[PDB]
Amino acid sequence: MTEYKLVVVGAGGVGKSALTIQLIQNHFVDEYDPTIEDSYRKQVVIDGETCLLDILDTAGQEEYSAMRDQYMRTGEGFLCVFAINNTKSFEDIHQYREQIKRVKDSDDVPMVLVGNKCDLAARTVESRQAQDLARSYGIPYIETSAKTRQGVEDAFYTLVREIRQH
Ligand SMILES: Nc1nc2c(ncn2[C@@H]2O[C@H](COP(=O)(O)OP(=O)(O)NP(=O)(O)O)[C@@H](O)[C@H]2O)c(=O)[nH]1
Ligand SMILES: [Mg+2]
Repeated sequence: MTEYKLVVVGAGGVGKSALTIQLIQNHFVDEYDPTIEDSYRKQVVIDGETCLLDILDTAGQEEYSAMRDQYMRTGEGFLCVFAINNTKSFEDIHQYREQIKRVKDSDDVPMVLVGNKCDLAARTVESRQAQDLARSYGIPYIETSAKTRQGVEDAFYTLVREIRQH
């Protein structure tokens, strides 16, 4: 069946794993558990199309400066996640987008910008801010909460539809 190779990238601690686990297992993991490299495969029906989502959960930590290219090279779509309460993670977004363009030798690659942790009150990254950025990249912006599950499916299905239009 149709398969979609998705990759979730972004700074450590932003909630990459929590988003992915909400999707696949429907439940919030509120604990410290740094990722090295995790892979998830689930069968789903998106807009009537039966398909297999092959998801690669990456490590936010520096030291995996090498195995970064390898996964960015085979991935068809990327969820670039930052945390709305972490300015640094938001700024690092540019850096991840560039590595993806470099590795795939392409300016337009299926991508979605994801502002996670929208359930928190202490917001340091305004929404219009992220929206302008997304607008200049020519990509969609979606705020999520792996905590309450808001916008989680939205984020993933949208990425899929972007790959579909590519
Ligand atoms: N309040 C709130 N906390 C969240 C949310 N998403 C993740 N977290 C919390 O943030 C911490 C890190 O989340 P995790 O998913 O492990 O982050 P990561 O980006 O995958 N880290 P790493 O890159 O090291 O693998 C956890 O304690 C988790 O519960 C969210 O939407 N809201
Ligand atoms: Mg993780």
